[PDB]
Amino acid sequence: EVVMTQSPLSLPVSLGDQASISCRSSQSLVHSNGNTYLHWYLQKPGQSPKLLIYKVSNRFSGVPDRFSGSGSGTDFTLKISRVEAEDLGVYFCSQSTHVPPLTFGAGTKLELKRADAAPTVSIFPPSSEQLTSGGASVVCFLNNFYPKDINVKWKIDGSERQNGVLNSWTDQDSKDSTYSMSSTLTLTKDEYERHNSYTCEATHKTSTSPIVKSFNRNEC
Amino acid sequence: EVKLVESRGGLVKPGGSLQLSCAASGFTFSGYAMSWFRLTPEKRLEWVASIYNGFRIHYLDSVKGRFTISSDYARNILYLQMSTLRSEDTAMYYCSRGDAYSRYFDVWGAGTTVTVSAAKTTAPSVYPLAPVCGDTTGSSVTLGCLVKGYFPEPVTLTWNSGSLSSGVHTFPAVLQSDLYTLSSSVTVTSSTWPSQSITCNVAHPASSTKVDKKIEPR
Repeated sequence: EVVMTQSPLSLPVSLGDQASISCRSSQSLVHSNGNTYLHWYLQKPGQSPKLLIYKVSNRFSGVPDRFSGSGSGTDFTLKISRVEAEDLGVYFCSQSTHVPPLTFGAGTKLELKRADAAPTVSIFPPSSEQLTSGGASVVCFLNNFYPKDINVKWKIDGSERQNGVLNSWTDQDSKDSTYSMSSTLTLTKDEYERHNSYTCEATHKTSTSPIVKSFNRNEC
Repeated sequence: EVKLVESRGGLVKPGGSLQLSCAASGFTFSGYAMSWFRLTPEKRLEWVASIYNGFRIHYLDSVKGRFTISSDYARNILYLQMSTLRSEDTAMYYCSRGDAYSRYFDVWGAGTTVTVSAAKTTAPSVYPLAPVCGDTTGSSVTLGCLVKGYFPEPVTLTWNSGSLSSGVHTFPAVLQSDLYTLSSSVTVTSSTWPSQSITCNVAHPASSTKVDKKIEPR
């Protein structure tokens, strides 16, 4: 069972820049026969994986010379001399020296850099239609922000709430390179009618203080 | 071209069974390591099984005794018989051709989805998300749509039948009580709504349902 560790998990770059992805194995990948079966694959959204480099440094047929691989033993590196738009996606390293099973690293997402952007936060109360069914979802959108790291906190009558929260994140926007997130706090109609103040708090590098959006139920 | 034509996937209840297959096109299986891989919901790539010239067989431990890989070298068709299916087996499966000598996989079939669940076909409930009291007088206003409790994936969501495309963010579905929930927001100039109508259109093929929800004030 060879564990493969890739660093970093996310690599923001500007088109034209050089990029380097690292991969480390829990054991040396040098086989008894002298070969090192370490490979690099790329998988784009909605597509199947594509082989880029095999046995550490052999570029597969058809792959651009901008891709090169190096390393030995337990540490390897995939380099892209000049990043192009078509190179954006997830890069996976994989070992087939100790098999079975053949194993893969968790992947590294090559993404685009852009100027920082604070999220535009909007909060929404449960709809009258949902309440009629006995449910009450409070929704919060945290839109068009950068970088992608962000934290969301829900508060009911001023106290932190953790149960019932479900989050969803979009992939980087192809037009403006920002990220967006949707957070939904689902309660029963009973619980919703039991409290009045509902708050969505966002913590993002663009602010020393959490960004806050809130509303009171008895007002609507 | 050289390729692998993948079979259609399927929906299966836990404990059930299903068979996948891939046909070679432009090449022959002999000499290659034919294998099955899968991309889990968490987005992790996993090797599942391999077979070489019909006499060398390997399996990921978690599928031994449940999955069976076989090959018809005459017709050049790879199979994956999945039995005693579990929720954890839900994923996008790929068949692939690998070099026996260098141990890499260069030819991959298109992904085939296998969903293991006890859920029954369910139409989604589409809820309008109207701005709270006080957030309707800025330069722009954001409206939303909550699509809750449907199965199976996917649904098609548009705003104003598709004419409203900019400033829209539709989020990936998440599981909630074994059913899917998705949301979408649209941001427009403050003077646009509600003088001009904004409608969330949700289509769910599986249930032949089309729901249009107008977003209205208060």
